[PDB]
Amino acid sequence: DAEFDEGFKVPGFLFKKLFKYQQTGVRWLWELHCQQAGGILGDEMGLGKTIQIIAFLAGLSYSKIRRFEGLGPTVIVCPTTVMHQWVKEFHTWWPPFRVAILHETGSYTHKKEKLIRDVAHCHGILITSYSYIRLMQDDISRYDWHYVILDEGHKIRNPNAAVTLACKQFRTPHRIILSGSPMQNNLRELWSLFDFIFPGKLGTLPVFMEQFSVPITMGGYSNASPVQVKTAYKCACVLRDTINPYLLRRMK
Amino acid sequence: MLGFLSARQTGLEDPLRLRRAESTRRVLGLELNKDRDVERIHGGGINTLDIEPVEGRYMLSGGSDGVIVLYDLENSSRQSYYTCKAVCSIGRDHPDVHRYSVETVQWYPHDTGMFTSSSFDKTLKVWDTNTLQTADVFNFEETVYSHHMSPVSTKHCLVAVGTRGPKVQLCDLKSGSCSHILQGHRQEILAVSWSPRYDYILATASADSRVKLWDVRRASGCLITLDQHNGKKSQAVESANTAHNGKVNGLCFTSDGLHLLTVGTDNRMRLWNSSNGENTLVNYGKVCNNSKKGLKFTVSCGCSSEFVFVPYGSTIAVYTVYSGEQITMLKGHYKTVDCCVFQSNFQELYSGSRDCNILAWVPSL
Amino acid sequence: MSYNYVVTAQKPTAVNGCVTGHFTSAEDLNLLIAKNTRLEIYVVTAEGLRPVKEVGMYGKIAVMELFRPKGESKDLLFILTAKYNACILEYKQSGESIDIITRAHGNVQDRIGRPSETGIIGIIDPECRMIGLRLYDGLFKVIPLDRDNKELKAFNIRLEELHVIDVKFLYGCQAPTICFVYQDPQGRHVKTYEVSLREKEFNKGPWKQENVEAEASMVIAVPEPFGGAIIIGQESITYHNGDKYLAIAPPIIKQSTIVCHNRVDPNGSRYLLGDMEGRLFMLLLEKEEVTLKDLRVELLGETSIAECLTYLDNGVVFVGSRLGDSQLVKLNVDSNEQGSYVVAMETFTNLGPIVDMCVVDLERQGQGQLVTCSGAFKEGSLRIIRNGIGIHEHASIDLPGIKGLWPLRSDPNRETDDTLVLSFVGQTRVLMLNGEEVEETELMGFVDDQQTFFCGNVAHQQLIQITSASVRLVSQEPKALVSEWKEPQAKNISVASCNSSQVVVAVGRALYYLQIHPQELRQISHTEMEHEVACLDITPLGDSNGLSPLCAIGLWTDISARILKLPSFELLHKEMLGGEIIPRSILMTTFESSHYLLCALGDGALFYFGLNIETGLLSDRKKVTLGTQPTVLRTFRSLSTTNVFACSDRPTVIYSSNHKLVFSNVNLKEVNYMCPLNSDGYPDSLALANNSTLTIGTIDEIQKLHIRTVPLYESPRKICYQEVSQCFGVLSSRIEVQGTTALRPSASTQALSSSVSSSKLFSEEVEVHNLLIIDQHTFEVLHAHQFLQNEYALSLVSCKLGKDPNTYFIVGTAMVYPEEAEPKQGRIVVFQYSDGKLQTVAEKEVKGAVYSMVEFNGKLLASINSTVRLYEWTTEKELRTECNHYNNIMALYLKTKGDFILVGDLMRSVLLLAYKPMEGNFEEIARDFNPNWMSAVEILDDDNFLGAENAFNLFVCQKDSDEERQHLQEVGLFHLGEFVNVFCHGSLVMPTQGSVLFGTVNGMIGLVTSLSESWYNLLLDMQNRLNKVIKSVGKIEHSFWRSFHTERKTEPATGFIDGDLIESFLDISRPKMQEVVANATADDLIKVVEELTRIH
DNA sequence: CTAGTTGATCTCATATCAGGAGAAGGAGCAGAGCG
Repeated sequence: DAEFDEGFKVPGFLFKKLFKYQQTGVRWLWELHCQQAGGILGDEMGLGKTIQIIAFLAGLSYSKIRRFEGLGPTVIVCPTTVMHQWVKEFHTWWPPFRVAILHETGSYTHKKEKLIRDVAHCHGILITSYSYIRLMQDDISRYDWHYVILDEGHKIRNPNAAVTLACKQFRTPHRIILSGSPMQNNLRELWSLFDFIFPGKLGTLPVFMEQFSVPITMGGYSNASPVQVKTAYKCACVLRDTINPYLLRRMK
Repeated sequence: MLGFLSARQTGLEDPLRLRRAESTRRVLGLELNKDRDVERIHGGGINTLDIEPVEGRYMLSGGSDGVIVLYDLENSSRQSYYTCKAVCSIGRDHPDVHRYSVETVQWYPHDTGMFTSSSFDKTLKVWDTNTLQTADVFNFEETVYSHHMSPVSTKHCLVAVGTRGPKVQLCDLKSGSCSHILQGHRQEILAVSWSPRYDYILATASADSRVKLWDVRRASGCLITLDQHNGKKSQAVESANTAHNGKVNGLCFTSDGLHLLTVGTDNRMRLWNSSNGENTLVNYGKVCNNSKKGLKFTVSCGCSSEFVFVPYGSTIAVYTVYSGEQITMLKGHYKTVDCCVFQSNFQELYSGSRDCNILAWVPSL
Repeated sequence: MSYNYVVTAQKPTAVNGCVTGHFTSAEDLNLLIAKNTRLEIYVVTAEGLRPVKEVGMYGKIAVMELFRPKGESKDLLFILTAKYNACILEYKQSGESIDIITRAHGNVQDRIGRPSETGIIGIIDPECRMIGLRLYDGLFKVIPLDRDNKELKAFNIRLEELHVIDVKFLYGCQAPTICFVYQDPQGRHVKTYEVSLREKEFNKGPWKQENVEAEASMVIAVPEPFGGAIIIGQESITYHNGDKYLAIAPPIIKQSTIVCHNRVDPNGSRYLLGDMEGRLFMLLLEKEEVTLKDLRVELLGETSIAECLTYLDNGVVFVGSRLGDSQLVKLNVDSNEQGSYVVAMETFTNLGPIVDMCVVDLERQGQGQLVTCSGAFKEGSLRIIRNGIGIHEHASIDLPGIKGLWPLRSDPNRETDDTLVLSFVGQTRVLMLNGEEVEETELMGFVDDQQTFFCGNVAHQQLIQITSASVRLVSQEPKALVSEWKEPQAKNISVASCNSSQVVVAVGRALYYLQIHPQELRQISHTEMEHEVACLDITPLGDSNGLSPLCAIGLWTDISARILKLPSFELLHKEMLGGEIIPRSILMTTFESSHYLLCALGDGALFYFGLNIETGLLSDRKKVTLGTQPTVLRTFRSLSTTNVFACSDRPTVIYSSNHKLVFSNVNLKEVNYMCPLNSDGYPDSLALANNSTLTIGTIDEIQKLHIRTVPLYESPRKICYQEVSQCFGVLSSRIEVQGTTALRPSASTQALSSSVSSSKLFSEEVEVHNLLIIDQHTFEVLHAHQFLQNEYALSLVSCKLGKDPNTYFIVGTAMVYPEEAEPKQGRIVVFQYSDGKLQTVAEKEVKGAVYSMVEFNGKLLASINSTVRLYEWTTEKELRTECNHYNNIMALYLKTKGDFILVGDLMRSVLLLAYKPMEGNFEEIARDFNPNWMSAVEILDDDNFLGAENAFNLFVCQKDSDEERQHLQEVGLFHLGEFVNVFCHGSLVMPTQGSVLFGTVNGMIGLVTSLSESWYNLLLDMQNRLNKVIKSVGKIEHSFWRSFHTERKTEPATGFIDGDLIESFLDISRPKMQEVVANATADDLIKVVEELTRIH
């Protein structure tokens, strides 16, 4: 079995299945787990980011690292269209995770609050939709979640939407985002995503805008004075190295 | 002393014995040396002094007049009497001189070529000692009470900055990122101090009567909040868990970093277990401070028993850290003492004060 | 940059720690002794100790404990170094080869931390579940062992008691439980914690804290039947098991504190306890049915002051002393009629703390001879150290032109060599040497008209003689010659060889093999070889039958050492030597392990190979160059083993110690021939023939350094030599208790004459200080001048001042009263030694302790507490101040060269002072502004100033190249690992420049010398490569070991060549050597390293 | 009871001159104590 520096025994019969970039991503995720910080798996689509997440969480459960004897209760907030896919992925990679879906389709056939209580009581792997986070935002956030994975976390791109507030109402240090593009329109979305994964790293959104967004866009025009473009370049460099150790993005 | 010399010479006692015992004796014999002077260059009160950590030869000094002075503390003259000459100075004519009071100044640890200084002009300037020019400036939205670089981190080179804002700014001197903020305090952060033991432990003290230990890697708030009582008065943490009954205006880790000394405007100094933030219940008596800004105080290093030199009004009160017994009061200043700094190489003390003087305390005999 | 070469003349001898266990094998009982950097592994035989290995750590061994993990066959050794290198070592013996494999290693230093006052404690759980280390205050470092680390990843547990005095792991505990005595302001308490390896924290201990004695300082974990702990304090011994609390306060242990302890039994019914006075106690636990009924302490006797002590078996105890000779004592059941059961069996020399020393060219030779103030309180002594074997001649006979020596027993009944046959040019001369009487007589059976190539006693109560023509077998008992063999062609014999059974003679190019039988000389094996014969030897080794099965030869024109099969004279092995000089001497001899073949040339070259009894194959060729003249080898069996002797213009006794061959010098002029001799009057004596006479002497020990011991029974402090008076002035100190009473007769109390200081200037246990005048021949205390009450004699200088011609002993003293921290009073007394009496010539009351004095161009340079002043000696015979210097914290060390004064300060470290004579005052030339706490200082050259820091470092300051010219630059840095007490110019022997010896607290005598830049660069490169090749015991890096180290500074060494590492270059096999010398040839570097080893 | 379909309902994106009279504050200042 592959072993990391402090001791994180990712099983050999899973770790061997990953690709080189996937193993690098698991390494990066576990570095975050040691620093007790969150990140963005900003790898574009098709590389496979769910495989990295299940591999890392499975290694964290088998390695029994500890708070919690191994991995505790984790919540995965993904669009409905992929929820069942997620459970199948777990069930084919690491069976012994008691994975459960929170949905009207579901499988619980009883009160959903009882499902949250039971799953947390077994340190299970619970999958929701963003709407359920928004609606039960007071209820679902009472059972000491150990991980929060916002798959397709660009649903958080708006720092105003009720889904953003409900998702930022979680308390764990561990916040991972699986988005093919952290930003889509402008830097509001980058700020919102970083406010999710790491509450304090980037400043308050006013500060962030006034330091980064306005200078960069002002230096994005070809009629800008030379001072403007040079300041835009410098500020872009500062934002890049500030976000370097927490956004793992790989291209094709 | 002859018994000590013989025991060192014959191997009965470890030489560590003679070092620590004689250093302790020198600290207890610490007294105002009129046989040594520091050249008076500040037109205003000295708020901060910092002797370089490597070689302990040069000292920085920041005054309320906004100037910085860089002194040589070695007796380069052959006489037994000398004046600590001012090597360099960021004076009123330096283009980068601070517009307001220099409240803190710190040598770059690991090398003497760089030092950083913060002011009430809402700037933390990084100075290249050799050229005596600013290499970087960190502007903040509100006036800085204290800054500190980790004396121990070979990995990160963050400056923890406490301003009047409720947030603690972390500025990376390695490529410049002053965006990180540690939130959880409610009033001005009057003191910040990195642990000398752990690269990433930062203790921050604020006017909201709380001291918090942070793990700047962590993304989930303060590790520990210091509590006077340790649980005797326990409340859902919204207003309780105060380190002091007033503003906490001074922080200092002990030499080994296993304890933290906090001084607050409740006229108390408390000693805390730096790992679980438990009050050690060391008494220290009454430690008079009414400072409205950060109070810079130091501890001894490399002695048999550790000491803390705390500004006590116009005097410097010397206490034993782990018993509270006040060793003495060094009385030579004419106004309130703002900062004292310890030369561990020779058990010497330098104290600045609002009387625009820096007094050297040397061991007698 | 400066270029210095440091080497160890005498390895440290003080034992800082010893443990016993089954380390070398599951069945053996080992005694492992840690001397400072040397680890000595012994095997405890029924008699004495048989050494097996001595390894050098790259580290000061701070902790050393043997432990047996589950499943291990034999004990592993845990070593922690002062620099915090931890290693677990296993002993793996593969036949002849012995190795110390490092099963794990690491560095356990916390980057910051207050090193604990009491010092490094290292304890091991009795079930080997963990190693606890207390290195720093407030932390307790844990190295788990069930988890097989190779890096010893260790974790701290925060220990809330910040001043822990001692700690042990308790026995019989489900979990690892530490029991420690700690000091808090309310007193000393014994507390227990259980260490939880999985939670990595302490848990509540089995038994609550107990408030104990004020000076409770030692904890003894008591084995499983009882469990619990015994806390030894100053006045009481208390036992805790959680509910049982026994206490005794034996008055007998109140006199001194117990500093070492040891469990005699496996169930801990008996403990040995050693105190600072050297008493040895037995603590007995009387059981009841099992619980413990009561404790008893009884005084067994007296030993050396034990640092550690170990019970081996059968009442034999190894007493490890740092201050005196270690001892191996025996515990008899009954007293010796003087109340003591302790009987010292053996004493191991310890140059204890070398507090001062002088190199005196005593015996008016050209060789220095260290005289050291060694030892301490009861163990104080003067040790005289010289690099020589010590002929110790008893008689001589002036017999010019000797060419042969052989011992003979002319009397049949006697087994003694009471006759000597000698060959000179063409004839045979016999000498009777009956008892002490020596005369020249003729013995029956020997031809006086033919030369004697060889002769000797053989079996069958027979003698045999090989002359240049024939061989004559003398029947000693019945009559004259009865068996004689003559070469058929009447060719002369060119070389001879013979042993107790057989013969091998060389005639021209042909060899004849003869076997001696009663009334018979039978030839068996014969051949005519390729070239002429040069030298031979057939001495049987490990004979066990009566015959040697092998042969060694040297041939001409194919210069090579060949081996032959004796019955057939076939060619077994060949090693080619080369050169234009034929071999002269060939010998085969056992050295402590197996058979070695020693072959030498006519130019002093000498080759030793490792020979085997089956094949006869020479392996591990190593070459050594001794002498510039031909050599011969002769074998003599000393007390211990055979010590071959090399006879040349540089006579050199060869033997092997600790399974390595070494070359001890013999310091007479020249030795052509030698032979052993044990006559009724001469036991184990030699017979050294030179060109002129035959000196008949014995050699005491052959340890390279001969160490005399002059027991003082009191701590010596200073020593200076007065040549005109033929004496040493030695400042000594003895501890008297009460008015006052000497605890024992010390040398000061037993002088020929005596005197007391009667001075008009100034008007438990106390130290009385004396000035001892010691005769430099007989080393008897000719005089003992006692100093005033409460006066500490610190410095002592011998010199002549001013212009008067008298030589004075000038003592600087200080007045010590317990109410003060620094002497405010002291005096300088000028004595003159004449007529066996010590008159006081002058005095000068000064206002501080005179820590140091040096005579300075006829003036006296003293250093009173912080002032350095120069005194003039007036015609009136009084000392008059001339100039002062005040800019010091405490000027402890003063040296001088010309007009410059090097002042070593207590903590400002050096100041180069110059006495500018035209003005009459001092001037600070330069200063080193680092805060190095000095232990000694020295001046190497006009511009190099050596200093020894109190953190076991050496540094060299150099006058630099304006105000930056006042900064001395530390151009040399080196972590010596020893606390140097004294530097002194001189060398112990008759490329390198200068020579500074130094003595240390552990007994190391080292030697510093300057190299040139060329040599320094070459040797630094080799040093780097030997680090690349030599493998250290704890896998410690040499660079890390020699790194200058202080709690506030650490730099790699610079400007210093560890001569020890270089001289290990001779102790490696040829392939490894070839690896070392990749990028000139190896033999060149042998020239260099040999020339380097000659300097010490 | 179980899906499956179908509406409602909600969340989230992307755009740049012929008044008067009184009350309250404030300022200039004369003067009186008074340390």
